[PDB]
Amino acid sequence: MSLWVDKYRPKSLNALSHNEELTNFLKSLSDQPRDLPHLLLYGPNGTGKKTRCMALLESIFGPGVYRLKIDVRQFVTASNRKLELNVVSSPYHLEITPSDMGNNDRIVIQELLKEVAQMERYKCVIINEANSLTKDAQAALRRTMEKYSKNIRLIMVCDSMSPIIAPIKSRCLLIRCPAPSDSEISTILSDVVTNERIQLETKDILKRIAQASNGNLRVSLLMLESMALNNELALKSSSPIIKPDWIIVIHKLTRKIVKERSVNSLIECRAVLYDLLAHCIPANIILKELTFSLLDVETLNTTNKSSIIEYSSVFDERLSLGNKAIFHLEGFIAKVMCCLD
Amino acid sequence: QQPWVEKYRPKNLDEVTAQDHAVTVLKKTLKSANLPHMLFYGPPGTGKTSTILALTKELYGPDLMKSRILELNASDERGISIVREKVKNFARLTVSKPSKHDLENYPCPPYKIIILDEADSMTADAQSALRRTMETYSGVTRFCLICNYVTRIIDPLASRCSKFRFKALDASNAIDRLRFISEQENVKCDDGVLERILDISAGDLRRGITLLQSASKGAQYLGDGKNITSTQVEELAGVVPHDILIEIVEKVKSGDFDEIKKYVNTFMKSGWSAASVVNQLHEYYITNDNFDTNFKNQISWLLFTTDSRLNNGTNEHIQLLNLLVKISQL
Amino acid sequence: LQLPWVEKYRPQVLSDIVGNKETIDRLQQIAKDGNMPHMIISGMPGIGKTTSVHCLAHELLGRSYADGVLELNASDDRGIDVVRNQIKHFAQKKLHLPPGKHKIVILDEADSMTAGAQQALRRTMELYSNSTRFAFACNQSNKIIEPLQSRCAILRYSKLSDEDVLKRLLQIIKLEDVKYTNDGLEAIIFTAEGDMRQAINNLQSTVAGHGLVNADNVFKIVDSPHPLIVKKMLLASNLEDSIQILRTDLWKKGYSSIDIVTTSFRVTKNLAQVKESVRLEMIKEIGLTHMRILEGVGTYLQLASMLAKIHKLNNKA
Amino acid sequence: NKFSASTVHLEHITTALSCLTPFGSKDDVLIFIDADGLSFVRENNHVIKIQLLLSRELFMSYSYRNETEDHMKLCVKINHILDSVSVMNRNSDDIVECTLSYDGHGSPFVLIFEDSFISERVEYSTYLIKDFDTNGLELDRERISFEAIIKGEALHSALKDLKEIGCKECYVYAKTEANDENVFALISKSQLGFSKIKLPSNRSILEKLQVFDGDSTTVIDGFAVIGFFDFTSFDKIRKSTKIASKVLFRMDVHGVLSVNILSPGIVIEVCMLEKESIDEAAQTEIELLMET
Amino acid sequence: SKENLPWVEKYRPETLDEVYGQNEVITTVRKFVDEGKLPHLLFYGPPGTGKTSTIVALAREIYGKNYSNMVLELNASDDRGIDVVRNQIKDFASTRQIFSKGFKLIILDEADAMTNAAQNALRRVIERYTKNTRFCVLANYAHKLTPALLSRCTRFRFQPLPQEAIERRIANVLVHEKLKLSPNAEKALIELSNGDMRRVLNVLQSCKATLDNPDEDEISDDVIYECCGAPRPSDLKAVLKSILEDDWGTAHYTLNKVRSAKGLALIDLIEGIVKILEDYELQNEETRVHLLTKLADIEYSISKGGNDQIQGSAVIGAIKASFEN
Amino acid sequence: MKLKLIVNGCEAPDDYKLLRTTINTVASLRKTAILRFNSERLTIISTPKDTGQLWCTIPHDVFRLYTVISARELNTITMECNCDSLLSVFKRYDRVMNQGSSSNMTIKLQSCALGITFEEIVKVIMHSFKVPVKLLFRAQDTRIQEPMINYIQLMMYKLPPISGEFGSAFHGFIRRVERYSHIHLMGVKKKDVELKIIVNELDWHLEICWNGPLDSSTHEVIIRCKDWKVCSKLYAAFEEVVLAISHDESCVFHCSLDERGQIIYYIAR
Ligand SMILES: Nc1ncnc2c1ncn2[C@@H]1O[C@H](COP(=O)(O)OP(=O)(O)OP(O)(O)=S)[C@@H](O)[C@H]1O
Ligand SMILES: Nc1ncnc2c1ncn2[C@@H]1O[C@H](COP(=O)(O)OP(=O)(O)OP(O)(O)=S)[C@@H](O)[C@H]1O
Ligand SMILES: Nc1ncnc2c1ncn2[C@@H]1O[C@H](COP(=O)(O)OP(=O)(O)OP(O)(O)=S)[C@@H](O)[C@H]1O
Ligand SMILES: Nc1ncnc2c1ncn2[C@@H]1O[C@H](COP(=O)(O)OP(=O)(O)O)[C@@H](O)[C@H]1O
Ligand SMILES: [Mg+2]
Ligand SMILES: [Mg+2]
Ligand SMILES: [Mg+2]
Repeated sequence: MSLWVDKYRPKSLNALSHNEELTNFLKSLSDQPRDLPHLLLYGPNGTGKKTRCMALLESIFGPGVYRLKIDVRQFVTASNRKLELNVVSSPYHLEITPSDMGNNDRIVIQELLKEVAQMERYKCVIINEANSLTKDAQAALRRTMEKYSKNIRLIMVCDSMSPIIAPIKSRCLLIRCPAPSDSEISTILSDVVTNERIQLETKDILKRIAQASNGNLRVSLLMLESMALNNELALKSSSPIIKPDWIIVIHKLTRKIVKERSVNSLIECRAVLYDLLAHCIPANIILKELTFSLLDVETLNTTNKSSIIEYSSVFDERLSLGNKAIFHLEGFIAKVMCCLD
Repeated sequence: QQPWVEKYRPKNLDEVTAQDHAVTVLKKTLKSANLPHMLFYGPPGTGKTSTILALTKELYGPDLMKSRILELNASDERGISIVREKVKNFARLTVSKPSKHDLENYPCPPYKIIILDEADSMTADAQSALRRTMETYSGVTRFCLICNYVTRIIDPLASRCSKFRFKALDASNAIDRLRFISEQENVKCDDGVLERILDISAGDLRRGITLLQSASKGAQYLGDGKNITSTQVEELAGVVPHDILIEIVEKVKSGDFDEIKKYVNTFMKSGWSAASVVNQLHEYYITNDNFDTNFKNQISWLLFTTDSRLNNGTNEHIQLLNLLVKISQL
Repeated sequence: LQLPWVEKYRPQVLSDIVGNKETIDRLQQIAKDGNMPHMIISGMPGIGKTTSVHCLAHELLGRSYADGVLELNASDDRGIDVVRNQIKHFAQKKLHLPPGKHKIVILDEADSMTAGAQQALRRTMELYSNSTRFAFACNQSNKIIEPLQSRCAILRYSKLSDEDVLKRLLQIIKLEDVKYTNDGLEAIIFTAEGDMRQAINNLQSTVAGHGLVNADNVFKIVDSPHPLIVKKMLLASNLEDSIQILRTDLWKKGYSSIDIVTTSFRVTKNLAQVKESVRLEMIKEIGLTHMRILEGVGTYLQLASMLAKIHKLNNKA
Repeated sequence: NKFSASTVHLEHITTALSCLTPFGSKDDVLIFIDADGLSFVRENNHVIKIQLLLSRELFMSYSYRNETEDHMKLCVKINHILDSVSVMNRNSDDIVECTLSYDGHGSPFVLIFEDSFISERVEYSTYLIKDFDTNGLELDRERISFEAIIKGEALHSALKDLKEIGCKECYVYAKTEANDENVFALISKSQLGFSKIKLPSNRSILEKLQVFDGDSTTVIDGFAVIGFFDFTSFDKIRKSTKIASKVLFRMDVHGVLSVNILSPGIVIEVCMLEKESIDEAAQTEIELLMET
Repeated sequence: SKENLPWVEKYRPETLDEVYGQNEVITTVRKFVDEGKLPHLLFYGPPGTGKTSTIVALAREIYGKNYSNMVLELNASDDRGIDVVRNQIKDFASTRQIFSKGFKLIILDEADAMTNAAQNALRRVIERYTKNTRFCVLANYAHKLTPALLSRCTRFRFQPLPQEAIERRIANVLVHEKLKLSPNAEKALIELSNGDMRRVLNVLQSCKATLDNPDEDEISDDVIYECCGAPRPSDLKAVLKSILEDDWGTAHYTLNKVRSAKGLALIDLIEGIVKILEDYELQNEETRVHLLTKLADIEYSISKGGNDQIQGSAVIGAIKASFEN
Repeated sequence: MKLKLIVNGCEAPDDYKLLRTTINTVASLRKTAILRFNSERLTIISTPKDTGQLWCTIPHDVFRLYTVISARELNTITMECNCDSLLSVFKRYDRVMNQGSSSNMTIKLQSCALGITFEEIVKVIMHSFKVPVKLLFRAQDTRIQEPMINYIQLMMYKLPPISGEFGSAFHGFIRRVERYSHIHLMGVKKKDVELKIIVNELDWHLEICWNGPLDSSTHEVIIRCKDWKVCSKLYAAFEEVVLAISHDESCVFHCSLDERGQIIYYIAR
């Protein structure tokens, strides 16, 4: 098929190449599915928490977990505004699509969790990216898992679980999924290239891919895919590690900020920021990447770096409550220019 | 069967372990019919829902659950009009007629109880509309408000409803309860596992019960017959090891930005929650007696600011890096 | 059945109305001439706008105004269709009016009337302005759409001076034959702040609750206005004096925190002695305290922190 | 069951309850249960009160088992009761039986219907928390301004014409004549102008009309009584007089109006509240224009 | 009717003489109704002052048997829109008398939640129909009311209940049910009242259930402080002394021991510290500014939630650092 | 694109043909309806996506001179037209039931318009009405909008057309529910069976129990919306008997059988 992300995906629970402590812990959890409480997974993005959830479902239910079952449901909010959600269905479990807007998120969650509950074995619900809720959907999930804790199980995967409210963190078991080290990523890549028998003279490129993706399985696999198809399935030690337009644009913006510090530079930074933000993206990761790229400049000293990180934290706090993002982004950029100049 | 959180949920008023005052007030109310409006508040997972359910079970009974009890939550629509009409309709219904069996067995009060959970997330207009319904219709009905945020409830509601604070379930407040649960479920602890679980838990018993259940499941799966140690519950609780915290403190002590940033990145790629790291760093810094007063005050202020930032739904990596940089430069 | 002084002693002719000599003289002149075009009357409430309009209509028409006009106020269904139909019928039905007289459409509290009704009124004027004229009684002219005001002569009523309110108070006192004290009258004027209706209500309350009108009785029944107290609080030099004033004037008197914040914001908007930077800093602090109050924290500590931060930004170390 | 009432002819109950439908947002009826019978009273904004009385002889199984002061109350909805009895009693020779039950206090209002081996049981929970009791827009008969007895058909035509034309404000005129030329009409003012619905003066359908001097015994001729009534109050009695035989009009000097509807037959009593004051001095021109 | 209701709705005044504290307002209203003139009374004040109880008692005293018909009660419980004020209020305030020529009273309880258009319609109603009907407006926030309405309504300020009114009501409650209360507990209840009758009644109802024997015993400071959970003044003084003389170790240990001995809350400790520090003499004003700002920030953070140990150490550090000036 | 057929008066199929009009009022009130003309005697029409499913077949074999042909390759052709204009042709044809048998109903598919020919006589009057829109859809939408769905078990056989009071009871449910403005059903396998409908509200407790009706696992509790008011109108079916099936606690069907064709309605949870 198309990508290594979904093709050579670990099917069975015994086919995990990562650390065995988490696998043993979830095997202990899956030993008695009747006594299994509500579960919450937190860790770095791209670690593969959904893979652990699918493996746990395989251990509890059995074969047939992966079923397409594309379904479309209609939901009505207050006044009159039709909403559409391409929620994915499956036997014995269902996954929630968080693609809906945060403001009108109560109706879909309430209706679909009531539909999965009914009155009646149990059916499990997987809710990815639970941090996007405005605490109203969080309260809805809290009440649903409190009152109907007889036939429903919630298994949520998320990264940077701080916005998740305290009551939910108390009622759900905390699963930690640390990102694999460079050795495990290199072993996985070696297994892949042995499976397809592609050309490979030096293993240093595998370590470069492993360490350049910051411990992300999907990013490393896709980076391997990009260079393999562009080199006629023949990796070379002299082949540079390519990066998306995202990192190139971020680095160019950082270089422009460091070099040129002026109002004209500020409005070109505004144009670049608008061009980036035109692709339906959150600004927290953009601010984090800009801060990390600014701290990577060798010409800066410790005082400028300290000021940059302090104002980055302050403007991230401002963005946490702010409705817009361009205000805080431009404020952080202007503060960085003021500090550098 | 059932998870230990719901399997061991109290069903009687005397099954509580720490909230003595509210429970004994309700018990002395059981022989009377002058129950006032109650405002239950406190830390999460202190058993306010369990307490109100036990009180309702002692008062009315399963026959009168479906006739004299209305519960409104966030699971359905909670608009101004819907809440207004529903509360006006239910708070106007006449006194129900219990059977002779109910009167013979349980003391049936002549009033009805309306329970409104998570009242903190209710709009001010709804509370203003419900003020007069609570006041002038209270002859044969009562309202119970349960919320973990007192400030989210406006001043007039805090006056009509009796304020029943729920104490934080500390170590000694739940040692006996965890011991009873361990004996009932055959869970073995060596010296201080239960005390360690309550120390880890933020003043609640539900998280501790879940942690104990996870530890018991792990011990049963291991099958070697040994007892649970403090290291196991610390690992399953997300507690940072002491050696790694010592390494963090040592790297912060050195005044270099590059090594600190690299180690912060290496720590964040492990996916550890920053709140636990902040708490462990704070308790280590206060516990240590090698620092003077000004440094302790400054680091306490920075830790409080970082905790507020983290609780405000911000990024853990940036906040922890900023906190460690600020600490290193003191 | 004792009718209250606000309704019992309301003026019936334009002669008894005081406060704006030029405007009353203009109204008398335009009534004597009779050529009264459309107009909009706006001002702060309690200055004598709608009663002036009613008196002008009275002494301009008489029996014709009493029997054959259609006066609409805010206590009616002010929908687009029904108002359109009603004014359309009222534009018709002409009588044997004098050549220098025209029908008057009294419009009381038109600030809350929908824009479609304003457009319907525009069409009604442009179609039958020859037979009838429109009179507008409102608080501010901003709520009236732009095209309506182009067809009318806007008249603005200034705030009543102390002399006119004092003269009206003496006339009402002579009519009622009640003892008074100059200190009590000065206190009544100070509490009214140019509000005639508030002054009448305060004087009536003093007379009916204590008898002789005195400064002590007025201060007992009603305290000083909160804008003055807040203005004195914001201009205090020492923080301890400001804290004591705040406590003993609003916390011990039963004043809500959100009302205190709103009054502080209103005072800071209209303050003039402070610099622009100080004014904007105080506005920012007031807004921060307001959002803290709205989010739930409504304790005295927030007000104390606001006062402390205001004093800190005023002193600037 | 502490209450029993069996009804076969549900058409009479259907048309009786249909007289209370013009009330907007119909609810909160204070049904009275007594040995004399069942009386339904409904008030809207404490300005108009209507009482509908059902006699004991109307029900063939009236028992009223009680050991109290014979004054018991319950509050339920109108729209539930109004649509409860109208749905059945269809086809021919169905002899539908309606059963009323109420277990004293705190029990739902039980309605049982039987129609060709088909059984229903409808329960209405009562609202008896803040029943203020007392109430009543009654009046004393010692100071009745005037009394009038008119046919239902004559008044129904006047009210029907009064509604569709509009006439948000209506006037009631009463005037006697020594030559037995009594004058009584329902005139009103609207956007159309002046409407004069002059009721007939002959004895064919106007049984009696006399004007008192505030003593209810001293009849006086040539005096005029002017009543200023809201249109909303008149719209409620329009359908009540649609099916009626005789309509009785009685008002006092205090301004309240009592309307008795006769249709043994049942009696419907409607009480109304006069408006504040006559617009301008229209009481002068009402006498002047009608006399012309 | 009695012995079946909460203590809040058990001692509600029924006559004008049963309302304490606002003696001037009661006397002025009594003079108003003795003369026979109601100047559109408007009641403003904090909750628990007794505005609605006073106005209901006054209406009962004026009317008697006419309360059911001629008196109209309005609130936020029922719908109050533009149509409601346009139709129901206009219809009610347009009728004549029935048995007595007394005025018509309409009770606008918690009227601050009405819309601006509804408020404008309401004030055009009060101006037009004032010759027979006088409205009464009850609200707690004057900023939500249209300023034109305040001009047409006689504003009366409801001050917080003084010490003598609270003591008189406490004595009346004790005499009715034959309950003994210690003077120290009386002073504690005076301090905790903060001018609120509902709070006093609610805590008095719960303290009755706290005692094992309802009679033949008294209520001391320990029972009062255990019932509601408020910190003892001695505990607050000890905490402040430990913070002042001990820097972090034994001070933090003492704070933790105090908080864990009974289950004290951080918020109530914060009001205790600010109450015992308001009378302190600090002639620098920078310590005062720092204390107020940092304590307000900590209270806001606690209201938003967080770690109890972190916030307690923040309070300790703020108090120690501010006093260093 | 030749879609030409003739509809003529008769004795038996007119009641089946006049039964089509009742939905047309509802279908016009709804969004629209789809059509699929196949072969010479099979065509399926339903309401596209509430949950309005009205799979119903009509035996066009008895119809005279009917032929379907289109450029849709396979035997199934997507067809859709607005049902509001269908009322006009049926209502006006219903007024001429007094006289006129040779008028017929000539329909011609031309491109968008469907001319309808009338030959009513009062000296003859010719009427030529045209259907406004016959717009088709995507060929792939035919598979995703398949209306053929049926279930088994828990068969309630309705009361045979001997007593007319059974239909009036269902017609009573039509008028009452419109006047108030959830519905619960019961099912039992104990022999004739009994039908029970119960409505639960805050203060409205309606329950109807049938003592001795002639209609024919257990405890099939189900909670559904008020969309069943349509299905009661389909029960009339004076020519034949109607079937009803309800099970699985989530879905219910109303199998209306008349002549060869059958009509079913689907209700979701
Ligand atoms: N006093 C107690 N004794 C024993 N178990 C308790 C006690 N209080 C709470 N629990 C346990 O806590 C759980 C019930 O707590 P909940 O009532 O659901 O939490 P909570 O009080 O609703 O907190 P919220 O609603 O999130 S603020 C059960 O597992 C109980 O066993
Ligand atoms: N110049 C004046 N002389 C005497 N009485 C006055 C004067 N102006 C106002 N009043 C009194 O004010 C009361 C009502 O005045 P209004 O005209 O209704 O107030 P207003 O200025 O129109 O403000 P609004 O918009 O109507 S609330 C009556 O009792 C009048 O007697
Ligand atoms: N002066 C008083 N004397 C005696 N009891 C009082 C007094 N003021 C209040 N109370 C009691 O407090 C209870 C509640 O106060 P209410 O008068 O009903 O409401 P309120 O004080 O007006 O505050 P709001 O504005 O309605 S929230 C009353 O039922 C009385 O029992
Ligand atoms: N134990 C494992 N061994 C090999 N690959 C793994 C393992 N766990 C996860 N992966 C890889 O992770 C990818 C899926 O990651 P995903 O679940 O999308 O991460 P996240 O849950 O953070 O979004 C798969 O393509 C799979 O190859
Ligand atoms: Mg709960
Ligand atoms: Mg005016
Ligand atoms: Mg009140």
